Amino acid sequence: KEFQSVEEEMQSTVREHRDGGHAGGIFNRYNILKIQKVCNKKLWERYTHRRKEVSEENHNHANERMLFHGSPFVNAIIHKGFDERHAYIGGMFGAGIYFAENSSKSNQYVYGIGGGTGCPVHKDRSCYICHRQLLFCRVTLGKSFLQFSAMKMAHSPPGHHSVTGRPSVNGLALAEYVIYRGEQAYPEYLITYQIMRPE
Ligand SMILES: O=c1nc[nH]c2ccccc12
Ligand SMILES: [Zn+2]
Repeated sequence: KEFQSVEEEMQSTVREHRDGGHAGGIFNRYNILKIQKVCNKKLWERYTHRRKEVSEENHNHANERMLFHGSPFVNAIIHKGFDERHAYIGGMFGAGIYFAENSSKSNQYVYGIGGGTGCPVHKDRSCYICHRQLLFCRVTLGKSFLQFSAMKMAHSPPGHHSVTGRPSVNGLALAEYVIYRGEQAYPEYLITYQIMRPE
């Protein structure tokens, strides 16, 4: 049930990408191989401690969401947690940690920025063979700053706890959520999957 709901979120949030599959590959669905719940007590406590602080600063509301994250460094994240020190000013919203509500958007980052050179074995961004991993995360957004265009931030805007990138004509196709403190996300589920060749 718990894993069926994670599988459903993974499958149902897939969208057709503007890049025609360049970064993440060509697919309409995934072959979900495994869903593992990450139980890291020290990371969970770091997350809940920050979540309580953010709630107190946001009218007793953490504004928590379950969001996807794609990265070549999922193993390091599950053990050491998210780390803003690995985030640099180059992204659309600057030096933050980025999440998506659409699994296929996070899938574009699994092998690096713009999909990098794809899977290590075949150097294929559309590899249907190699097993990929995504995280489905608990993310504390708190008072989230709504933004449409590029705004290179080092930290959350004054009085805020995150940035939400909203879709716009000359901007984003899909939403994205950005935190600037690693302790504001917990890597709750590790999903192992393949993208599937369209029928
Ligand atoms: O999951 C992500 N991993 C890195 N960059 C992103 C940018 C936007 C939305 C999601 C992501
Ligand atoms: Zn491959």
